[PDB]
Order: sequence, then C-alpha cells, then structure tokens
Amino acid sequence: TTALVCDNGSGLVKAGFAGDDAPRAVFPSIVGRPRHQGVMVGMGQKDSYVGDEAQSKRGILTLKYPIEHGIITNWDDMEKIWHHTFYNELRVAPEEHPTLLTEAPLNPKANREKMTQIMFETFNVPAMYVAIQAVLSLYASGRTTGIVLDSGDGVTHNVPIYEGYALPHAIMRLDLAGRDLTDYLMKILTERGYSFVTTAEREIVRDIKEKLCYVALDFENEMATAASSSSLEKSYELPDGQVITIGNERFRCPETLFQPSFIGMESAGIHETTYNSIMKCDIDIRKDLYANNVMSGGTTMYPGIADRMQKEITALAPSTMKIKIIAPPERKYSVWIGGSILASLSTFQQMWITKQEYDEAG
Amino acid sequence: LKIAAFNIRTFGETKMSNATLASYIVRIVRRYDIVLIQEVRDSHLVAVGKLLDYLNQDDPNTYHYVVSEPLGRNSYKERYLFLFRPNKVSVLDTYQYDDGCESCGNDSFSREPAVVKFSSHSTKVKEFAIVALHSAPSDAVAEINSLYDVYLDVQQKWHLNDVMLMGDFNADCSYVTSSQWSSIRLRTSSTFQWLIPDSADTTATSTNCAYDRIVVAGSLLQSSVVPGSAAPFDFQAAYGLSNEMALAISDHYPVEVTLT
Amino acid sequence: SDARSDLLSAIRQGFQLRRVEE
Ligand SMILES: Nc1ncnc2c1ncn2[C@@H]1O[C@H](COP(=O)(O)OP(=O)(O)OP(=O)(O)O)[C@@H](O)[C@H]1O
Ligand SMILES: *[C@@H]1O[C@H](CO)[C@@H](O[C@@H]2O[C@H](CO)[C@@H](O)[C@H](O)[C@H]2NC(C)=O)[C@H](O)[C@H]1NC(C)=O
Ligand SMILES: [Ca+2]
Ligand SMILES: [Ca+2]
Ligand SMILES: [Mg+2]
Repeated sequence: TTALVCDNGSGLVKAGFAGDDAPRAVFPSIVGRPRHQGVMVGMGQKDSYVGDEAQSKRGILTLKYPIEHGIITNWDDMEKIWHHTFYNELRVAPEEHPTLLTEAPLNPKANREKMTQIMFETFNVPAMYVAIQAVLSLYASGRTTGIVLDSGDGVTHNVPIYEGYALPHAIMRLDLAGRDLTDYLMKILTERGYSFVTTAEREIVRDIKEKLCYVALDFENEMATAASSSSLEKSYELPDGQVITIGNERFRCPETLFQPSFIGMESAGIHETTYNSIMKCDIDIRKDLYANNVMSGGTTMYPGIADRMQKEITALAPSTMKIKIIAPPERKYSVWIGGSILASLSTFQQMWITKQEYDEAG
Repeated sequence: LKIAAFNIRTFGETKMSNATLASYIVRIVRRYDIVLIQEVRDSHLVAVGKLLDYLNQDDPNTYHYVVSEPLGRNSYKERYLFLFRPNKVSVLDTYQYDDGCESCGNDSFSREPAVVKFSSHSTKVKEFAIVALHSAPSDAVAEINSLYDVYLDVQQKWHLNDVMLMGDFNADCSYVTSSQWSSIRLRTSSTFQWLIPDSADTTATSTNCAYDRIVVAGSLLQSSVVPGSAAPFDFQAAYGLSNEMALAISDHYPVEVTLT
Repeated sequence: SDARSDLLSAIRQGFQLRRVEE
C-alpha cells in the first residue's frame, strides 16, 4: 500500500518510499561482472555486482552503465539494477507496492513499454506509473508551468512545461553533464601539476568538484581576479592528510556548461539552450517560462549557477521581461521528491496503471 | 603440488603497472599451484585484476582467486590473496577467522587470518586447509601464539586435522627472540612441524631473518611434504637480479614447499 | 472541474513529506 519511487539516472539510482522527503537508497547505476573465477573470503561465487560494491570491486570486474544519456540501453543489466534496488537496497517485495518509475524527456515509446512489461511480468508489481523526470522536478517546486534545466551525470535537458504538459517539440538535449565536468577537472588539475594515477587518487576528483567548484558570475573578470590575488584559492585535504590548493580550476570546471568548447564540444551552452527552448514555445506563454526557470539535478548544485543563468538569460530576453531562476536547496533529489509527492497525492490515485489493466491491454 | 606464501611489499596498482616488476611477479607466481600473496594494498582490486589478467591471458582458467576485504585495526589496511590452479586443486570453502563477534577477530590479529579448504586429488592428502597470517611485527609472539586457537577453530568447524599455516609471521630477530618461542603454542605443541627453520633467511634485504614460515599439522599432510622441499625462494639468485631490482619486487622472499 | 484540474491544483498546494533522517 506504500508506493515506491525509483528515479533511474545515467550515474545514480535514487530510490525510496512515496511520502518520504528524500530517497533512502542512492547508489551508482552500474553493473559489474567478474572477469575471472574466484571468491571473496567467506563468500560464494557471484555472477554480478551492482552499485557501490561494483564500484569498490571494479578492478576484477567488467563494468556496464545500463543508462546512457538518461535512456535505458541494456535491459538485462537494468533488470539487475531494479532487482538490487528492490531486494537489497529497499528490502521490499515489489509485488506488494505500486511503483512509480521516471524516464528521460523524449524517451521512445517502445522503451517505456519495455519498462512497463518488465515491471509487471518480471517483478509482478500491482500497479505502476512512468513519469518524465523534468516534470517531477517542476512539481517538486510547487509549479505546474515553467521551464526546467535538469543536469545530472550524463545528460542535460531543457524542458518547457505548460500546465503539466511537457512540450516535446521544444525540449533541448545537451550531452554534457557531471561526468564530463569531473573528467575536465581531472584534466586541468593535471595541467596545473597535480597527478591522479591510482583509482583512489582519481575518485577524489569528483569530491573536489562537489566541494570546491563554483560558477563565476563574470568568467573573464574572475580569471583576472584569480591571477591578481590569492583570494579565490581554496584548500583540499587529501585522505592521507596532505593539503592541496586550487584557484581558477574551481570555476573553470563548471564554466564548461556555459562554454562547451572548453571540452572541445561545438554546442550551445546551457543559457542558450534555455533561451532556444523558450523561443520554440508560443510567444504568449514565454513570460511564464522566463519567470519560472527551475534548476534540477546534481550538476546544477554549483554555487553561483542561478545568478549566472539569471544574468545570461537577462541578456538574451526582451529588455522588460521578468526573469527568475528557482534553484531549490534539495535539487540534487528534485526529480525523486516530485515523484514522492505525486505518488502520495489522493488526486493521483486513479492514474496508476494496474496489472489488471495491463493484463487486458497489451 | 607446489605451494608458497609471498609478502610482496606494497603490492598494488603502481607495482603492477610497472611492466618489469609485473613480469617478475608473474614469473614467481607461475611456479606455484597455490600461492598466498600478502601486503595487497589495492583499494579497488585493480592490481589483483591486473595480475589475474596476465596469468589468464592464454587460458581463462589458469588461475582462480580467493581474496579478502581490506584488513587492519586502523586506517592502514591489507588484503590476503590466494591464487590457485583449479585443475590442480579446488576450493571447497573459505572463511575469515572472527573469534565470535564481527569485530573480535581484530582483538587477536591485526589482519584476521583467511582460511581456505582445498580438495587436492594429486597429493597423498586429499583435503587440507591453509591459514594465512601476515602478523603485526610488534605483536608477533601473541599472534603466532593465537594461530594455535585458529587451528583449534578449523578442527571444530571442518573436522579436519590437516592444516598448513603460513605467511610473514615476523617470526625472528627483534620480533620473536629465542627465549620467546616457549610462549608460542604453535611451536611448543608437537602437533606442528615447522618446515621453514629458524636458520632460514626469508628477507630480500640485508637482514638475516626467518620471518616467513610454513607450519604443517596433521599426519597425512605431514606425510605429503617432500623432504627438503620447504625453503625460501631467493629470486635475486634465481633470476640473476641486482639487489636493487630484487628489492623493487619485494623485501621478502616467498617461502615454498612441495607436496606429493 | 475535472480530475486533472484537481490534480494540478493539488500539486501546487504541496504535500507534507516525512523526514528521512541521515
Ligand atoms: N554539490 C555538487 N556539486 C556539483 N556536482 C554535483 C554535486 N552533487 C552531485 N553532483 C553531480 O551530479 C551528478 C549526479 O546527479 P544526478 O543524480 O542528478 O544525475 P543522474 O540522474 O544520475 O544522471 P542524468 O540525469 O544525467 O541521467 C554527478 O556527476 C555528481 O558529481
Ligand atoms: C619499474 O621499476 C624499476 C625498478 O624500481 C624502475 O627502475 C629504476 O628506474 C630508475 C629511473 O627512474 C633508475 O634510476 C633505477 O636505477 C631503476 N632501478 C633498477 C633497479 O633498475 C623503473 O623505472 C620502473 N619502470 C617504469 C617505467 O616505471
Ligand atoms: Ca536524472
Ligand atoms: Ca636477507
Ligand atoms: Mg634466524
């Protein structure tokens, strides 16, 4: 009777119970199979690992990301991820819980149908529903019209939504997100003279990104500021206790979102894809999209990112337009939270697809 | 059946990425049907996976593994790794000594022994267990003594008297002096034969110390040992290496023994 | 005054979520 909410991302699965204010399980969306025969002491032979243990044991495994740029691309592996989610992470029997799943903007219909078939036929859920991630994020902010920027580990989208209706002709997809920024930070820190050779050293770079980086309001001025003083430097103590000190890499890293050319990508930056998305919509709803730009996803967490989007959109939009960026503090889990709310609403209960209905349709 | 225990100093990604050091380590490992590797400092099993990749590049089942989680009482952790040839022996069961609570293993050992039960159809002994220990130098007497309790645990758990206990026990020099041997039940009990004697040099360094040991219990197993077969494997001499190249591989020699 | 109008209005009013402790 308690519903589940499973938000599957390119990098992380966020899963938990509808009505809770945060996912209880958040773990890497990866499956690893051993490259060699053997066991861990005290254990039997295992055919695969999922999530945290796959990452921690990666050295003897072959890894697969079943979700690429938000879209499920390997079904056997995705089935392993859902199985792990239900039984190992949430520790529930999926046959006794309605399950809400999320999907990316523009997910092909055949993909959603396959998701649906697996939930009913493999996991035997009593009911389920598939929601668009961006729309859930808009909902989580108490809004039913607006434009969402959703940026995760693998993909960034802009999705304009009008009275709950995501407008697919105006959705923009940018194949640049957190994983790219982590790799770029490793690159520029290496150019400064640091080295990240072992697996443990390399894993630290994502933590540096998450703790030290930020988006400059004026990039060229910020570069001058970093060059003329040490005021922008910040230190990061490595596991061993050695403390390192980083200046302009802090803001050069997420600047890539506004200038994808930093990573060799000939593509508009997120301010311009936002604007292009709005301009694809009827002129008469644009005022409502500009005044309701909601940021969602881990890659929107950089300090400064809302102020910078406000500046750049202001420069693109008509001079009299009210522009507002909404960047909730919980926004790394916004899609999940929107699902937890929606699945809880009394007015939603008639929207579940039941196994009875599935049993009669297709 | 050729068995060895090898403390490879800071075995890990950097050492396994050195093509030269990797090639010598592979050559050493391939001497053996079972080898215990100690001092595995490999946070994500990457060095272990690379060693397996080399050993199995031709036949995928040349070597199989048993590997522990990282062990140690504080932040400094090491794994035990067994590599074995599955066509020679099969693993029947494994466990990690834990002395009765999920943390209590660390009450008597810094790195709780890994214990593997093998079926071995080519030797006189048909089933036998190996207990691995890389002892903490400053607790060597007490840890080697505690192996006697591990042996008792094996007997009770698996109903089996044939047990080899081996590894870098730090069992000589400043860590276990001559007068201390009488405090170690694994030595004073006539149940055990110590195949590597106190006179042996098991260091690749300039110390003369019998740190690494092979101890056998159980008469079948004792009867299976090839007399004179148990010794350190001086890989500097074997491979005509300089001392510096030798030390880059490890500061210890494997200790090995042959079973018939 | 349909169910969808009802649903959207409810989305706008919000929901009291249970705290998930760290
Ligand atoms: N505080 C932070 N600052 C910057 N980046 C962060 C922060 N927290 C998380 N991230 C990044 O967010 C990404 C994960 O976000 P999210 O969970 O929204 O993506 P996903 O849903 O797995 O992927 P996608 O939406 O692209 O399919 C990772 O790259 C992570 O490094
Ligand atoms: C692999 O390890 C060997 C042994 O440590 C390294 O050889 C040393 O290299 C330095 C040069 O950096 C020499 O001055 C030493 O004399 C070498 N030692 C010996 C004993 O030969 C070698 O550099 C490593 N290989 C690589 C490319 O990492
Ligand atoms: Ca996502
Ligand atoms: Ca010596
Ligand atoms: Mg001696």
